[PDB]
Amino acid sequence: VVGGTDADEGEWPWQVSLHALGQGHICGASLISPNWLVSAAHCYIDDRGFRYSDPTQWTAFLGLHDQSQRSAPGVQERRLKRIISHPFFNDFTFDYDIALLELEKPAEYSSMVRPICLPDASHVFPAGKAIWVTGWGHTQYGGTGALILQKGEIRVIQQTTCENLLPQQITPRMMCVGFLSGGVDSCQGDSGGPLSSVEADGRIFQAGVVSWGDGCAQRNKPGVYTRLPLFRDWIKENTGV
Amino acid sequence: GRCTKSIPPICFPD
Ligand SMILES: *SC[C@H](NC(=O)CC[C@H](N)C(=O)O)C(=O)NCC(=O)O
Repeated sequence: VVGGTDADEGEWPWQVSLHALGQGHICGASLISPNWLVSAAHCYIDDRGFRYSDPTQWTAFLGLHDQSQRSAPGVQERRLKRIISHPFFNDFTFDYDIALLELEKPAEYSSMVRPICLPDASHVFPAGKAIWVTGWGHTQYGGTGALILQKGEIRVIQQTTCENLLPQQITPRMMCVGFLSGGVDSCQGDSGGPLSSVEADGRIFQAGVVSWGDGCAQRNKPGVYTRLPLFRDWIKENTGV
Repeated sequence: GRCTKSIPPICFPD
């Protein structure tokens, strides 16, 4: 996260850190139930150097705050049992960039570990609505990830604006969130993490999944995210959640 | 200039 600040401990108990063998944190995810996480499909595409699609290569850290202190009280380690990438995911356009991660051992709900609400398939996060993006990604483009979990407030962007800012690159599955001036944005390492929307009752609902962008925090280049309501039914039929 | 926000990122010339 660029232009954010250190989050309070336990402020985002649904934020998950995904590590692959010998790479530490490389993607994020959101806890939606004791057995399931939501993440981005692109995180699990095989590269000719590492089998990212192999679930056994992954470790999920829940209730984590500091990447340099992963054995802290409250932190839970869980193995992955299965990875379900959306059937229509396109590894070139990044369309349908969403995945479901099944844990092997159920997560244990605590003060630091807690699921995020999922919005209904008909709900709409309006343009101009303030949203929170969180993660251990870079705090500047070309930088390093953050040891302490970072949080930043961003704005949902009009779809037509999004389409004009990133010509020929946006589909209905995607949503621009951030600021036209840049300054605050998600960055490398934030992928798969949830957008958090504080709703009318004060409860936080997931508004999207960190996906891609033309750089980080550049002017007129807001971060691009996978929409959540569109996949509410897909999530239910695959997880029961 | 499109890059996923992962590590390592998946990038394209555009
Ligand atoms: S909606 C998912 C989260 N639910 C709970 O924590 C429910 C726990 C008990 N059922 C309860 O306290 O009623 C949630 O609230 N997520 C968003 C949030 O801000 O907590």
